[PDB]
Amino acid sequence: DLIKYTIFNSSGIQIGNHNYMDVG
Amino acid sequence: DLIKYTIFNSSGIQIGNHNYMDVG
Amino acid sequence: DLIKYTIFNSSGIQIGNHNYMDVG
Amino acid sequence: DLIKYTIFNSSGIQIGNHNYMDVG
Amino acid sequence: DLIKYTIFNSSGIQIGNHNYMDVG
Repeated sequence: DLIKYTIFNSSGIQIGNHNYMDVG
Repeated sequence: DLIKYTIFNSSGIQIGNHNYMDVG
Repeated sequence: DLIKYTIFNSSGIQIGNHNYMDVG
Repeated sequence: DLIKYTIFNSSGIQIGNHNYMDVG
Repeated sequence: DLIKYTIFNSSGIQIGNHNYMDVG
């Protein structure tokens, strides 16, 4: 119900449900 | 119900539901 | 019901539902 | 019901429902 | 119900449910 995220200086952020993401 | 995100300096941000995203 | 996002300096932002986005 | 977004300096912003967008 | 994350300086962040993400 409550989603909070704090990310500083990063890459390839996968924060979801049933998500597909490849890095290359 | 409540979605909050704080991201500084990043790439390839996948924050969703049933999303498809490839980086390359 | 409530969607809030704060992103500074980024690329390839996929924040949605059932979205398709490839970066390359 | 309430959608709020704050993005500074970015590209390829996909923030919608059932959207299709490829970057290349 | 309540998800909170604090990550500084990182890459390949996989914080979701039933997500698929490979780094290479």
